[PDB]
Amino acid sequence: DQRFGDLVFRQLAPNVWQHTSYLDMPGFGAVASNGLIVRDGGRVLVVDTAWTDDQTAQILNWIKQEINLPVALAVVTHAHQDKMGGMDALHAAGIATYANALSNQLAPQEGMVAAQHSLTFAANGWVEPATAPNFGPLKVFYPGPGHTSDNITVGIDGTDIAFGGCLIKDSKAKSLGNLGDADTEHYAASARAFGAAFPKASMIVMSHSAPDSRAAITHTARMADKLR
Ligand SMILES: C[C@@H](O)[C@@H](C(=O)O)[C@H]1C[C@H](SCCNC=N)C(C(=O)O)=N1
Ligand SMILES: [Zn+2]
Ligand SMILES: [Zn+2]
Repeated sequence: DQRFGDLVFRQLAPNVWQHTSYLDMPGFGAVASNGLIVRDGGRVLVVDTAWTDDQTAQILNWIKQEINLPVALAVVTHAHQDKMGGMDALHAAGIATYANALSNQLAPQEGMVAAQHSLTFAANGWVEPATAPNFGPLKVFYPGPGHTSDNITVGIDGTDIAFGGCLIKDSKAKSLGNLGDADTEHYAASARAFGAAFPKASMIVMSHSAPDSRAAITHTARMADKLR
């Protein structure tokens, strides 16, 4: 792990890093939120912002120092603060941002700044290639409603890494966390769909725990089984 300001960065692969930011909440302590940084050729792709604009600006600052390649785009995985809280920092830097069309629709209602572009998805959950221009190794998949209705997931092609966001919890998790906006009926099936969408992926990255094995997916699905 590397510390940069109030943020932590961990290299997961030759071209993949995890960024970690924290938000303090009275009576619940500091909560970590993870996103991904991917170097693809002569450019950098980012998955999810940090909690805030200032923290997200630091991600860009870290990228400039450690990778020194222009950030081509960013993808945010749903309309909550830990994923889209720092959209302004991205837009201020002239970075093209992408989100589920539903996330952008929900964003103002959630007090979030919408992404500049909208992703749409086929009936099998895979992103419409026309909506995800120049995404490189990023394979975006909508597993169905779970943590939220708009939640999406990202696989990193050429690696053993898949990003489940807040949909997937680690194998040692006791709860599915914030179920405030959750679809308790479909959550389990959505978790399993994610696993099936990236079957060879052996490293599962998620929002609120260190990278885990595929057991995180199964364990999450089985916790969600008890919500039906
Ligand atoms: C405040 C929102 O951004 C919230 C959300 O996206 O629903 C964040 C924080 C909680 S963390 C709840 C328990 N996890 C503790 N590490 C959470 C989650 O459980 O996935 N996501
Ligand atoms: Zn969330
Ligand atoms: Zn979260």
